[PDB]
Amino acid sequence: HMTEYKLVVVGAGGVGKSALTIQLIQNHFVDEYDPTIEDSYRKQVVIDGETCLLDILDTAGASAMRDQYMRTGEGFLCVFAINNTKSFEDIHHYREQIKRVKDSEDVPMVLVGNKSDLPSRTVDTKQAQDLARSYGIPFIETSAKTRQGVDDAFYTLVREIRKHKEK
Ligand SMILES: Nc1nc2c(ncn2[C@@H]2O[C@H](COP(=O)(O)OP(=O)(O)O)[C@@H](O)[C@H]2O)c(=O)[nH]1
Ligand SMILES: [Mg+2]
Repeated sequence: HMTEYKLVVVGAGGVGKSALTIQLIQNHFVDEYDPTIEDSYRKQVVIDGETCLLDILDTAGASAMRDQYMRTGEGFLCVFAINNTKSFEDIHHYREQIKRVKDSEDVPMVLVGNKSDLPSRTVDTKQAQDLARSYGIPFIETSAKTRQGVDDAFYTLVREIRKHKEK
């Protein structure tokens, strides 16, 4: 009685992959979550009248688990932090890896700019928009601290997966 959606959260160390994921599952902000825990979580959530069981891999480091989620994951959150220019620059590499594993430029994906609550961003919203536009994907700004944008990011990914394949 539910539809399963397999999601993978990727991006540089420190950007808030775990904090976003924990926020979605537990509705709290974690200051410090072991930066080495790579694991999968499950959330049941009704999105547009469909009961979804999200199977989410929170990636960490560099794994037999990750290989399978990369091959069989249906959508990707590609996360950078708006105060980490290098994490933004790194997106290209995460997107390239995903394209290669899928042999496709048409993979459900959302670009996520995290830590929107922090002052004096170094990556402007227009830089991120430019990048998401060239990739043909949505850009969503989040804060795992305030929860701004968190459900938006995950719901939008679910919708991008549907736009791409029957579920
Ligand atoms: N202020 C703020 N800090 C955050 C946010 N997201 C994560 N952090 C902090 O940034 C650090 C890295 O977060 P983490 O979730 O471990 O990153 P990961 O390596 O990508 O899983 C931790 O100290 C978090 O508390 C956010 O949206 N706002
Ligand atoms: Mg982590």
